[PDB]
Amino acid sequence: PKGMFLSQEDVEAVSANATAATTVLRQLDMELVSVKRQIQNIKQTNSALKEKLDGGIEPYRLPEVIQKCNARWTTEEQLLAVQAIRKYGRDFQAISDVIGNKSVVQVKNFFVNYRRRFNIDEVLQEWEAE
Amino acid sequence: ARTMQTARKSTGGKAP
Amino acid sequence: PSGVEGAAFQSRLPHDRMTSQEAACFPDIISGPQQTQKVFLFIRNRTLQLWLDNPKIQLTFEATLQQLEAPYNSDTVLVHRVHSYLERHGLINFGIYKRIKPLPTKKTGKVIIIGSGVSGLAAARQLQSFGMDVTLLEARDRVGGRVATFRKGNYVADLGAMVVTGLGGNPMAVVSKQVNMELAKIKQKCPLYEANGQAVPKEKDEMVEQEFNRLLEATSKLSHQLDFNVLNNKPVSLGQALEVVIQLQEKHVKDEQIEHWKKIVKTQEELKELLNKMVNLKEKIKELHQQYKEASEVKPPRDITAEFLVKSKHRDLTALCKEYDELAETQGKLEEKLQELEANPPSDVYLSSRDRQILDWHFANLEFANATPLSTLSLKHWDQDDDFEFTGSHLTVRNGYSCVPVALAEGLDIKLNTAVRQVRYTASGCEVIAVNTRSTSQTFIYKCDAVLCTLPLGVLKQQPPAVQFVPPLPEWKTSAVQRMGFGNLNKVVLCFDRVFWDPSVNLFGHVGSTTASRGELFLFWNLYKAPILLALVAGEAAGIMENISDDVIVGRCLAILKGIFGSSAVPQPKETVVSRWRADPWARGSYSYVAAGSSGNDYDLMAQPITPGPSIPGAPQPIPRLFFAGEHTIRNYPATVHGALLSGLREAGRIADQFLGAMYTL
Ligand SMILES: Cc1cc2nc3c(=O)[nH]c(=O)nc-3n(C[C@H](O)[C@H](O)[C@H](O)COP(=O)(O)OP(=O)(O)OC[C@H]3O[C@@H](n4cnc5c(N)ncnc54)[C@H](O)[C@@H]3O)c2cc1C
Repeated sequence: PKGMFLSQEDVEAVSANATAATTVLRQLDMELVSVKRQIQNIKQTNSALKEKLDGGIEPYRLPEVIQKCNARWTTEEQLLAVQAIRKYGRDFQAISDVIGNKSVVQVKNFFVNYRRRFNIDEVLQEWEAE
Repeated sequence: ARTMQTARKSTGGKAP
Repeated sequence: PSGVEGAAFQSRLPHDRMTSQEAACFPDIISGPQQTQKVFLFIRNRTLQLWLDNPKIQLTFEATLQQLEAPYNSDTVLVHRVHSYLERHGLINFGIYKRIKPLPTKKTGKVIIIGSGVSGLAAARQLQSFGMDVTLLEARDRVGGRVATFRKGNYVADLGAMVVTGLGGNPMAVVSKQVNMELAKIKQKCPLYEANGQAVPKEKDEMVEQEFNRLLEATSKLSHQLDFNVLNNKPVSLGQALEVVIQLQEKHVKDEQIEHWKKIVKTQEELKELLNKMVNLKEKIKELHQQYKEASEVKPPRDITAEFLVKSKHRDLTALCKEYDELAETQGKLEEKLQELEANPPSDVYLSSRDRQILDWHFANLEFANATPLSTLSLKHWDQDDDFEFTGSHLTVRNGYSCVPVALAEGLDIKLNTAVRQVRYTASGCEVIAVNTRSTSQTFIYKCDAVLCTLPLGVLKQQPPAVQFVPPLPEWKTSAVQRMGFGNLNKVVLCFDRVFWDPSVNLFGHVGSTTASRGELFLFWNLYKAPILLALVAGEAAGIMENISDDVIVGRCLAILKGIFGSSAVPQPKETVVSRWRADPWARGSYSYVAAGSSGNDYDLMAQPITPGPSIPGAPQPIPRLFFAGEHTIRNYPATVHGALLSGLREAGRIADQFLGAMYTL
């Protein structure tokens, strides 16, 4: 019992002629060879990439500064902002790491309070070009 | 025929 | 089963339904009311019971009525009708009983029986039991037909029939009660042993045997479900279907490897595409971190654009350091999903040589059961008689199976060394010409009302005819003769001066190296009291090994035995015997089989009697003259002894019905 894997379609594909049996069996036998040595190909291509990535990014990580968020805007942080907007658009996340001691919300606040004075409109349309 | 087997009687295809 | 129902089942009859046969003799009952059917059926089933209880005495009609209880003993003609139908068709009072009423003083009709094979003897005894004059013509100098029992000193070994295929419903059961037979059970354990001389390990032996039966069940479903039954306008053999099913399996092993390795390339390619993204970020990181280093070179205080260039390149690098960390994270999941796949491969093959040479042995076992290459068996119908399988342990007759034909022959007119040659059957009766096998020259003429032909199917197939039918058999019969299969299987018998095998195991296998040699000495039997080992030669090997001298064969035999049990525990055999049944002029093969392009309905054509045409033109259509019995005529029990036996009981009743009339049918 345990009815063998037996489809209709498969049957005459092995009975069509005398050796249509050893036809398809040898078609698969070489198909497996084909992919099998393809694996060895990408298994070595990938081995080369794996070596180029030696060291990781360890020499290149900069200690990140852990520092408390403040409320007021030193003219410095105001000015970091205007250039962060010119380079980052509306990413508010990025603008918050650059400025360093502002969370993401008073970033938003900034866009509206100093809207007129720092001409954010021109700054941002300047960013969209690019 | 199948009936005839003593040793390792074959079952596949038989209706129990 | 138990009771009157068990009597019915031991006589191969449904206890609760009337058969097609009894519909014929009791059409009044069958078309009648449900109550009467029940009465008959009880009367029937009751009667077989008393016969089956004591089969060593005749079961007379008076006896039956005496022991029947009311309301059943009430209608006597029904009881007479039933008891007479049972007696006529050999369901009761058959075999070797003491007679109560003595055999009629002067007889009636004359029947000539060709062959004193078991089917032959079976009829002879019934016919004589019915008051007919019966003579058997037998080409051999003994009675067994294909029941052939070697005897020398204490050694005893059948080269023919060996095994009762279980007493559950077997008429052979009745014979054994009547006859001295030492019936010995066959314990089923069969160790295999590959070509080396050492056991298959239980792991391997169960994994192949199971795969074999799985392959068999497959073919059945090609046959019956998928209707795979013609291929390039020949019938499919069990052999072909077996190869197409194995080829399908061998294919499926290759899709499973292909789909799994194809899973590896789909992820080794996601890895490639990710490693590329990760080198292209170590590159951007390399250049960013540089730029940040040149921007912290400006030393503070510095104007705020310079301050933001340091701060910017810091975010931009930490952000590219986030993107690269998320990416050797994910490179971790894929790199281990890949040691995962490469760890679970699908199986490498369908079957290895060691497997396939073991699977071959189960094919040899099928080729033995059918006495033919599986390439000749009919796919649809080879197993068409499985329904009528008996129940119970198979057995051996420990004093030799021939003790049964011999016992049956007692009391009978049997002419030996009488080779029938021509059968002439005519509107007025029958002449059969036989020669004497010793001095061919002494010719014999036998005249009779009818001839019962139990000539082996292979004899009937002989080209040129070993027997001439005058007139020739009609096309419908001779066509069934070709279509039918008559195959071959032989036996090698080894007698020793000491038990060197395992005396508590009755059989064991030998595995063949080639597919071709899969039949050659593939199965051994320890069956008799004396130290005798007996080996089968089936399959394609059957016909081959006849060409090879005994010594060469007993050679390969002792060789296989030495490998198994050790070259120093295997003595020279005291006496050896090789069968050659296809060579035997009176056998011409071993037994019949459902050849490709045949069906079991050919068995039925085989058993249809022949009615010669009128002597005078316009004279009316005669009475059938030429009847047929033997294993190749009994569809539901082919190729066995009990089937031959049954066929002989059959014809004998049919003849008597045609020549003594059937009082029991009104
Ligand atoms: C090797 C082998 C092993 C077997 N093992 C088993 C087994 O274990 N169990 C089982 O149930 N069955 C077994 N059988 C099958 C069984 O032996 C037969 O099915 C049965 O004996 C055949 O009976 P039959 O009466 O139809 O033919 P036979 O018994 O052959 O009777 C026919 C008779 O006709 C005679 N004859 C032939 N030509 C002529 C002629 N021209 N003139 C006169 N007489 C002629 C023959 O010599 C023979 O005596 C085996 C068969 C073989 C070959």
